[PDB]
Amino acid sequence: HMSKTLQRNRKMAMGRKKFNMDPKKGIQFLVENELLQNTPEEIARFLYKGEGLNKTAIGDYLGEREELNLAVLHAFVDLHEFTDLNLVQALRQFLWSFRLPGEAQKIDRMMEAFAQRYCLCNPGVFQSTDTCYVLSFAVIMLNTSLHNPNVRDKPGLERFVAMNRGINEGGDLPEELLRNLYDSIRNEPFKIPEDD
Ligand SMILES: Cc1cc(O)cc(C)c1NS(=O)(=O)c1ccccc1
Repeated sequence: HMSKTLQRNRKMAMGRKKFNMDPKKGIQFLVENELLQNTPEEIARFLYKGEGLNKTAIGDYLGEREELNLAVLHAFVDLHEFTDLNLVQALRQFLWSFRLPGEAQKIDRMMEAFAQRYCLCNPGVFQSTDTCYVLSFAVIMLNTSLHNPNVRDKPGLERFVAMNRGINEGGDLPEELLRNLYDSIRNEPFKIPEDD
């Protein structure tokens, strides 16, 4: 009843603080105190809700190499609903849900999982998941090029189109697809979580 519930609520709050200090210790405390079930899906749902969790700490946890963390990463990406979204719309959602700069192997795992999910959700768009992966990074790079004033550039649509030749199973992506992505980034930069 009430005392048990009040204690649990505070211990949940403490668990979130512990998570932000060190994700593994945070999850351990929650699991050991029966505040979170120790399944990949339940941990993923906990991270997806992200209540009081630092997005850098979420990315940290999702980027760990061990089996359970890989499984949580898979389940976390599965919670994302990309059906009928274009690649940029999907990226906006995905990239807002966690942060993880300059960890190449970790980002590779995360973006491959994203690519697989996007293509599964939208089987008509990219016949090859490699196409999706490469184009995803092209969009991220385009965002930086167009909106970071440190970057000289401002590549035009025609350059963006040229940079992506031949990645559609040896063919090209429809120019209208590329234009739509380019224009979407041009008109609205990615909202990127700040360093928490
Ligand atoms: C998407 C992004 C773009 C940026 O310009 C900066 C940051 C920190 C992020 N987020 S990021 O975690 O560094 C990242 C995620 C996925 C792919 C590449 C990078």
